[PDB]
Amino acid sequence: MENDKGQLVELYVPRKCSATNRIIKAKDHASVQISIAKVDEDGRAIAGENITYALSGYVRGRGEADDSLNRLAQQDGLLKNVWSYSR
Amino acid sequence: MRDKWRKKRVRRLKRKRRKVRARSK
Amino acid sequence: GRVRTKTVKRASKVLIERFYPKLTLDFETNKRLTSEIAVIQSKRLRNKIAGYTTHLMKRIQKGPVRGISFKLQEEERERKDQYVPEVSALDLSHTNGQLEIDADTADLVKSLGFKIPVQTVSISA
Amino acid sequence: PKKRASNGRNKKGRGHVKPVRCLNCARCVPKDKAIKRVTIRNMVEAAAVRDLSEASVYAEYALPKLYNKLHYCVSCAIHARIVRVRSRTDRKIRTPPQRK
Amino acid sequence: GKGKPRGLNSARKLRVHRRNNRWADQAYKARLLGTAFKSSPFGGSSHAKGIVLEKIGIESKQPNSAIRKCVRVQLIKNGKKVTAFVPNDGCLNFVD
Amino acid sequence: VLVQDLLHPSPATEAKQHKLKTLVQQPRSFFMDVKCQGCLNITTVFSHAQTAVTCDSCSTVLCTPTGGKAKLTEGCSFRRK
Amino acid sequence: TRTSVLADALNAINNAEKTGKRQVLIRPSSKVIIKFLTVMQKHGYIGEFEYIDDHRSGKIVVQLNGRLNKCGVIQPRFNVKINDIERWTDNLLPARQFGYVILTTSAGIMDHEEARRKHVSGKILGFVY
Amino acid sequence: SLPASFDLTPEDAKLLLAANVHLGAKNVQVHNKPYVYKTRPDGMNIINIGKTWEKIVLAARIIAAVPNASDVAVCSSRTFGQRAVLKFAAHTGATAIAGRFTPGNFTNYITRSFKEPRLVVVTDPRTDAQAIKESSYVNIPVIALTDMDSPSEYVDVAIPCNNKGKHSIGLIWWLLAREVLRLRGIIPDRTTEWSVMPDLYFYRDPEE
Amino acid sequence: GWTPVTKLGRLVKAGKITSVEQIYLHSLPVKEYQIIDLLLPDLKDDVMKIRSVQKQTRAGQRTRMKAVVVIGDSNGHVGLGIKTAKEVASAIKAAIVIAKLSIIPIRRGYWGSNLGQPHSLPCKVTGKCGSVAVRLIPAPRGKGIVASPVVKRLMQLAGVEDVYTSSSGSTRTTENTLKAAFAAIGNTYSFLTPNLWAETPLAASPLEVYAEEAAA
RNA sequence: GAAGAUGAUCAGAUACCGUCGUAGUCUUAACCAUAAACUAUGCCGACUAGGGAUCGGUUGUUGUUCUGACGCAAUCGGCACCUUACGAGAAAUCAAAGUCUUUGGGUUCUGGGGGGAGUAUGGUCGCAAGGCUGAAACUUAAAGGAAUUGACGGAAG
Ligand SMILES: [Mg+2]
Ligand SMILES: [Mg+2]
Ligand SMILES: [Mg+2]
Ligand SMILES: [Mg+2]
Ligand SMILES: [Mg+2]
Ligand SMILES: [Mg+2]
Ligand SMILES: [Mg+2]
Ligand SMILES: [Mg+2]
Ligand SMILES: [Mg+2]
Ligand SMILES: [Mg+2]
Ligand SMILES: [Mg+2]
Ligand SMILES: [Mg+2]
Ligand SMILES: [Mg+2]
Ligand SMILES: [Mg+2]
Ligand SMILES: [Mg+2]
Ligand SMILES: [Mg+2]
Ligand SMILES: [Mg+2]
Ligand SMILES: [Mg+2]
Ligand SMILES: [Mg+2]
Ligand SMILES: [Mg+2]
Ligand SMILES: [Mg+2]
Ligand SMILES: [Mg+2]
Ligand SMILES: [Zn+2]
Ligand SMILES: [Zn+2]
Repeated sequence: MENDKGQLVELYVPRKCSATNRIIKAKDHASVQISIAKVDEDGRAIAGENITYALSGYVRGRGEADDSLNRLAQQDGLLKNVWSYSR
Repeated sequence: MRDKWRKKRVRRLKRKRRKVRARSK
Repeated sequence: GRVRTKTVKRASKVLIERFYPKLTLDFETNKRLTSEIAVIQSKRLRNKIAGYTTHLMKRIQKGPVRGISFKLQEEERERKDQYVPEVSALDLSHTNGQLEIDADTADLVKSLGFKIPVQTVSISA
Repeated sequence: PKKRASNGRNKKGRGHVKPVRCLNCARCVPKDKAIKRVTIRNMVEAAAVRDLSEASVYAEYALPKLYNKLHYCVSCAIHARIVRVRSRTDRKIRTPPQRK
Repeated sequence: GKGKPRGLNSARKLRVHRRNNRWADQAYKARLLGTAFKSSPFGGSSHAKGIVLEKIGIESKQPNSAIRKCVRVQLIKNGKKVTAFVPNDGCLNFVD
Repeated sequence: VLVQDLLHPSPATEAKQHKLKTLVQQPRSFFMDVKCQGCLNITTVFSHAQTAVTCDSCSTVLCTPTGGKAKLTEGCSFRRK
Repeated sequence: TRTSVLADALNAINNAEKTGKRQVLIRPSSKVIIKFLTVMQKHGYIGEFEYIDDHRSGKIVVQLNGRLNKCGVIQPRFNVKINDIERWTDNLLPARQFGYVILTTSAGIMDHEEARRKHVSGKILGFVY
Repeated sequence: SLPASFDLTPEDAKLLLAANVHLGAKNVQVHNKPYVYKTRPDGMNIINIGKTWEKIVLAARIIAAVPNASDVAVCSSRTFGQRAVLKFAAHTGATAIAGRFTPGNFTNYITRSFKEPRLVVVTDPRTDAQAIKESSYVNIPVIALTDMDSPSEYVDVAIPCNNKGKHSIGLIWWLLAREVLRLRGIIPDRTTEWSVMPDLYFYRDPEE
Repeated sequence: GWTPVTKLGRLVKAGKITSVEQIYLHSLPVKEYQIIDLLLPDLKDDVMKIRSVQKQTRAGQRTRMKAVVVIGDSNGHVGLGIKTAKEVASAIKAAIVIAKLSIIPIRRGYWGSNLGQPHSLPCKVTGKCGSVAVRLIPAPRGKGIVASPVVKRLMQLAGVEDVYTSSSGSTRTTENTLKAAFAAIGNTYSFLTPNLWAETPLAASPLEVYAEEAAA
């Protein structure tokens, strides 16, 4: 959100759920941010270098967080043949 | 009083009214 | 009845959590020690505290007590529970040398890129 | 307010259920609503099963049982302590009491 | 569907239903029945003159305890008899 | 399940569905070629036949109607077309 | 019975979006449903949608992207003059800067901004934001 | 993506199959359906241990992404997992919560053992409901060892395994510990045999 | 002398976290009011209502005092606190504390053209508590806060200049009215608008980048 | 077994309790048209969540007994139930009482503070008892719903 002169009058551009695209509210304490380490070719975790996902408290409350991470990680290559698109 | 008996009392009083009016028709 | 109160129960377990190495199983020694360790206003409370500290020490020497940690219980337990047998009991040496998995699981093993010897067991019940 | 989701009876998918008489007071109570207990008691009390077996002319004679199904209205059952007042959350429990 | 018609051609049903149901509103009912014209002692007027018949003390309702000093007045316009309160400390002595 | 391929359901779950509840409804019935034991003459019979069908050659009942699939008489072999 | 297939379609889309699903199945399809979906897709409120031919009214599978707050029909389809569009957008839309009232005009089914661009009006059909 | 060295090795597959990890409960909830390979005719559900392995590696990579190892809290109210979580904490530097979980440990900031973990790992979602419930109050992600009947509410990473097995719990915890140390570099590579044996991490009765 | 007991408190006592928007971006729970005092120094509170509630006992009623406090900076942040205590002064002091702990950001937007600073809400919002439903509608630059004095005070402390309001239900229940209006004003950062459709990268949490400063 | 007759209890009980008892209870021809006629929840259509039972039909299949029964799977329809609360609600609670200020799938009926009063009057139906339709004057600041704490109970523990 910006004014006529172009300044970003918006404070706090919020985060969005990786699964449902909902805005993660300031007091949504059931929402989490999963951080998964990147692994180099030696099998070592690269320090301070992560794949990050955010889940709203709605998804976590419904129990869909596990299946959503399975899908998101499989699409990002973090997993192989664990999540299936067709049920 | 109980609603059922209140209804019965009013029914008997309507009955009396009708009988009283029938004298003069 | 002779039920000790919380002012003696918690004061005794603070003594155990704080001076276990210096404590003992003797009431007379515990009585003298708590008179130099704690400021007890009355002799009767001192004796009650030392008698329950002695009872707790006598119970600790017979095994672990619930709720009292004195900076040596876990130090002794960390290396007390390190037992591991030479044979793994999960290593496939107790059997003939191959898994006793069910034939249905054997299909899962074949589905994965694995060649694992199997003696299929069909309970079928 | 509504005290029970079952309205204190066991009528669902039904219009009318014919009544039964309370064993104790002969009150008409719907068959689904009545408190029903099946009792199978020995016909001879255990004190007398001995002297009656000694007085028996039959070797290995089995004493017959007494079979009965009792129907109580809510008042009969509560008064006779067949059922008792339970807490609001304990009312929902409908498994037989774990005594036997 | 909220229990009222929504069709584009159901204006008659909506208008008639509202017309039937405004009779449950006593302000509308009293306005159209003309109860003030027929039943009100003043006949719908704000004020009305009359002749004082007698000075009467009326006991107040509980929990209050007092004698509210009113008068019986016969209205000139229609001859009806009403009770009228005389406000303030001692204004009954002004009314004969 | 929030993300799911509705256009390509798994054929296993697709086969358990009611005949009207698939993406495109399709009958589960079929037509059969019935060989009576006496002779060999193709007779097309509906799987869920409501008629006691008799073959043209010999007046022998091939199937007896039931609630669902028709029941073939003894000595009658069917082959799905 | 089934009196409005557009209302059924939009209700199904709303329930799937509220539950976080990324796809929804609509049955039956129609031209009005497809053109309403085309307006929503053109403005980015839905993703790709798919028409399934079953030699009947048809079926649709819609991909949802989580941007849709609410879509709905307006029953009945009131006649809307150009001067009434302001009243409808005031009542239905959350703000003056986004959201669309969908109309069916003789120039076609379109949002109220396009209707203002070509200076046409018809019957109100629904909304989306 | 991932090097092929991270694939399920035959040795680990032998451990997993010999430990009855693949035996899942009779009744499976709808959310655990992807983890079931096939139902055994007695009624037990066979767990796709390839998926179990991959979830183990993903979970260990999330654990390895936490900077302070003590910020990882490993929980077990079951007695079968208490030794496993205690040894996991010893090897990895995590903070173990064995036995009873005191309600308010995450929300009540004046309690004795008030912790603020960045990640909570659970032996069983059913018996550790309190830890999951409070983590959902203070934005704590949850990794849980889930059986086919385990609830999935407020569980982010589910490791499909047998939660009710004496050897299953210890093996899964041992596998996580090995992978966390491999990723951290404590174990030099993915081929060196680890000193610790899966018998350690197995619950021992007071008899011994 | 404040000694923080939380990771967030330690990171705020040090200069690691300097604005409440970093707190809100990661939904960090706030449990120490000194965090809010440090990051939002210029806060104004208002005791909207004081009520006496009674618990009947064997001897007689047991009366306690219930205070409702609205806190805000008139620049996009507002909180609401309700606390019961034996005394009015203590009830007010604790309600101020939890009003600080509940401070949330609000989204100001434009009615019509985006000329100048935002003056109104970006969309229609509604909140409900009990039977009371409070609806806030964006209003042009002339109209002030068209609301009852209770909701108007919350809007002023939140920094909204121009807004229409409508309430339904038992609005005389002041606590429910304030809770419903507070929920509505907080829904501005929950309503997805097209200018927020762009995907933003998930930054690392400050508790992650400053893990050692929040250790102990 | 209404009414009634009678013996108890009681200060009085033509009440409760006991013994009899007439209409009635049953049936045939007609009337009556009302019930807490209740799920106090209109009907039709769509969608939204997990689970195990169960009745009817159909379709695939057993370490089972003797074709049928049973067992294991699917499904359509029902009668329900358990869990959760996404959601609703004032709450009790509700898989509908949800998809309702982010307010519009179709449609019928009903309500508008408490009484007066389902009364009066007119009409109409009925053999009658009565049914249906149905006011006003006047009067009144609450009546009422759900829940909380306590107090009490000839309620339980
Ligand atoms: Mg009652
Ligand atoms: Mg009935
Ligand atoms: Mg129309
Ligand atoms: Mg068309
Ligand atoms: Mg038109
Ligand atoms: Mg009002
Ligand atoms: Mg007498
Ligand atoms: Mg008799
Ligand atoms: Mg007769
Ligand atoms: Mg009748
Ligand atoms: Mg009626
Ligand atoms: Mg009923
Ligand atoms: Mg009714
Ligand atoms: Mg009807
Ligand atoms: Mg329906
Ligand atoms: Mg619908
Ligand atoms: Mg069946
Ligand atoms: Mg079929
Ligand atoms: Mg329920
Ligand atoms: Mg129900
Ligand atoms: Mg009224
Ligand atoms: Mg009440
Ligand atoms: Zn009775
Ligand atoms: Zn033939």
